[PDB]
Amino acid sequence: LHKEPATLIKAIDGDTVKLMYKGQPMTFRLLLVDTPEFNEKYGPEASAFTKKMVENAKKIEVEFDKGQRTDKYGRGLAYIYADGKMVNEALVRQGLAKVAYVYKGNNTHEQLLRKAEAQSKKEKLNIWS
Ligand SMILES: Cc1cn([C@H]2C[C@H](OP(=O)(O)O)[C@@H](COP(=O)(O)O)O2)c(=O)[nH]c1=O
Ligand SMILES: [Ca+2]
Repeated sequence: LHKEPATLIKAIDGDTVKLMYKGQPMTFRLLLVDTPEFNEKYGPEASAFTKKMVENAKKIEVEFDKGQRTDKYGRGLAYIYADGKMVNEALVRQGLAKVAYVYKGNNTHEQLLRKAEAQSKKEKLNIWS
């Protein structure tokens, strides 16, 4: 897998963000995670978390997996990095997302995120409190 450049257009919620990718605006859905919706418990904190992560980053990168690169809603499916740190993994580590929507062939970082979820649960963070 490899990292490609992108720039923030707009923070949306915990697991979606608007980025410019090869010069085109695009909504990205974070692979392998599920944040609560804004109106749900920890939704606002998930949105705040992702928003600050991507807004403070001097360098956003997108990393496609080996499978489907856009979902049925036209959203990009990727791992998103903010100054080399994976937003997907950071949300799970902080208990602001659950490992989820694990589909065969788009699951390269599954065990890395499950390891983060195990530590978050151990610490009873946020969703696991
Ligand atoms: C994360 C992810 C979601 N999706 C689709 C499945 C879900 O379908 P449904 O809309 O039919 O429930 C939806 C979940 O996204 P959200 O959690 O953003 O709603 O997005 C994929 O198809 N591939 C993926 O990798
Ligand atoms: Ca969600």
